[PDB]
Amino acid sequence: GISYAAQGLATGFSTDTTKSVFAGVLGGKYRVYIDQYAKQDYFTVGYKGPNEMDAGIYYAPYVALTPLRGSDPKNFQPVMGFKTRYGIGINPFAILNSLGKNAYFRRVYVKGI
Amino acid sequence: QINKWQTAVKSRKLKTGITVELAQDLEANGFDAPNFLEDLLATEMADEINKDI
Amino acid sequence: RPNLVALTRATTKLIYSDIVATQRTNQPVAAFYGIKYLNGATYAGEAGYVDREQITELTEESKLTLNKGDLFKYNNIVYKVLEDTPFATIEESDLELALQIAIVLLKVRLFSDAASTSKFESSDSEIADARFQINKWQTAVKSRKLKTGITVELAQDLEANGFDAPNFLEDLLATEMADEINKDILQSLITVSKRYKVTGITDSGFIDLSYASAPEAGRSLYRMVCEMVSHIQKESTYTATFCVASARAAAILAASGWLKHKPEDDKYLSQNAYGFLANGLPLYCDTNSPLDYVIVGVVENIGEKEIVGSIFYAPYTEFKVVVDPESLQPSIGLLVRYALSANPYTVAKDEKEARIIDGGDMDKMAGRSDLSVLLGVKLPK
Repeated sequence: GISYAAQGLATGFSTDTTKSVFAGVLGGKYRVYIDQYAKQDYFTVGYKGPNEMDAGIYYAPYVALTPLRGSDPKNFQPVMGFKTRYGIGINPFAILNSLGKNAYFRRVYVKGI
Repeated sequence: QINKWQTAVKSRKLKTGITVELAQDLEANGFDAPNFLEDLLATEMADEINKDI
Repeated sequence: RPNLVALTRATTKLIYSDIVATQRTNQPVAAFYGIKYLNGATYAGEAGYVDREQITELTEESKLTLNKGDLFKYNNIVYKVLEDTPFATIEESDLELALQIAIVLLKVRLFSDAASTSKFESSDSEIADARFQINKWQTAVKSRKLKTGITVELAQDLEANGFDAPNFLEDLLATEMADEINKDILQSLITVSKRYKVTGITDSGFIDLSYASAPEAGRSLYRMVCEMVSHIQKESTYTATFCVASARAAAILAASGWLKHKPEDDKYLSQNAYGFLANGLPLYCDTNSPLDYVIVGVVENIGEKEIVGSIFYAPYTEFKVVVDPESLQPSIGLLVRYALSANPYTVAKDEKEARIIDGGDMDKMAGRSDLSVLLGVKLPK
């Protein structure tokens, strides 16, 4: 169970599901996350150093989870919502210079499951 | 002689301080944006008033 | 970096910082902001526009079907009809002029859509849209660097001059840097400025005061320059705030009574100004460009922010001086970097185009300022 199903939540009859983070560590080596929107069936292996400049991929959460509020008088109903302004990027390896080129990650399609 | 008369107060409204995606840009420029925007908007208002005169 | 800040203070004071708008960055790129509107008069509300559409375009065949109380619009300006058949007595064939005549003779009346509060609130009428949009774009901070503080025997010379030399040389190096920067600013300004054109270019050709044309007094240029200011007033909600010209173009040419040599050096005039004109505007001079041109345009602010300009400048500090003893020569290197750009929205319909262009790409921004114009000038060399 090194890749965790959060078995204690199962044991307790879904005390949570926590379906948002890396499950655990495969082989005791790779932290494993679930692509909850996978289109076919696959895996990708990637590297991440301790240095933020050694990820190969960057996510920079400027303005995170900022709420909106309002009301629409036509039916006098509430307005509520969220916005973010994060931006992304990769080790340049020269989007046009990203496709199929970034050495930090290797993607394999899986069949036969 | 001194004359007097009464004239109705007329008005002009603007809905111009657009915020939304614009809010996000204004936030990016949040250093100045709150008051900057009101002064900018005031400026356009002043222009129309002056032109009316 | 206080040492660089001190150099910044002692170096940016030497450039034409006010012929462009100044913003600042703290990023490798500078986020610049600016304001633009594409057509100026009255309200910009939908209700306004709709009523205008619903009354008339004032065509020549319709101008006389109008009667007392009617509205019409022309070139987006709404006018009310005073008494019947406006223009019945105006023989002028150019409708725009006929309109100007009609306004003066009170056949028509400049019309205001201002109304009671109740009109607006009761009908749930539309509201004025914005006249100007505020744009943002970013460009890379670019730089120049010098190896010019030469030392070796030069150190010995500097030691001989050691009472001043340490600072003197850095100040001197900063000065030549400032000079090239100022010139760089002018190249960008020159490039972006729209070509002033009237009836096929400034009275059907670039102004020419050459021997074969009009080696007069320089008066005809002064007149044209003043008209360049008018152009700015026509096209934008600002009066010119500065002017720059070469010696042969105007800095000297207009010095026949329509140019002042800085009679006063501290009021409404920068320290870097060559002088100012009889029609105002601090006057600057390039002295380098083969063009021998004149530029008229506007820098303007909302509170502390120089939001309006054709060109925007945004320096990036954290004016670095480095001493490197190559072999026998501890020379001084000087590095200065800044963003400098034109508002890219003057060449874009919307963000999809703005997002694939660069305000720092002067091959696209050329002639697209709208906050400045340039007069090409032929001269009696």
